[PDB]
Amino acid sequence: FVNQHLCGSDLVEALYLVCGERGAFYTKPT
Amino acid sequence: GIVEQCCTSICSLYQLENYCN
Repeated sequence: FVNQHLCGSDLVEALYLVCGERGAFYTKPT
Repeated sequence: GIVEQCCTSICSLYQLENYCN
């Protein structure tokens, strides 16, 4: 993770690996 | 309002942990 702008799958790419196996699913853009 | 900032400026990875529980 670095200091830059991120959104959509990037907001999770950031979480997805930081809280991996830590139950995330905080948003569902479907 | 969780990306209002990370989606405009920047955010610390450890701060992203706030969106897990």
